[PDB]
Amino acid sequence: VTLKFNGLTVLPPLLTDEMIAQY
Amino acid sequence: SQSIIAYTMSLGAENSVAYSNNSIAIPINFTISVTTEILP
Ligand SMILES: *[C@@H]1O[C@H](CO)[C@@H](O)[C@H](O)[C@H]1NC(C)=O
Repeated sequence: VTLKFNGLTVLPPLLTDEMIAQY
Repeated sequence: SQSIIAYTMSLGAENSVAYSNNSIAIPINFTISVTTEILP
């Protein structure tokens, strides 16, 4: 699974990619 | 003595499991549990 200025933000998820692994 | 506090969310009780090739559990009592579920 491969993957700034003008008011733009990518907020974090509530559950981290690690807590997904815990559930 | 109260305050606002920040923590890592507990995803559940850390629960241990009694596995074996020869062990089992089976129940003897039960709740006829009632739930509400509500939808637009
Ligand atoms: C069941 O598990 C024990 C180890 O906990 C082992 O010694 C035993 O041989 C196993 N029995 C069978 C039928 O697999």
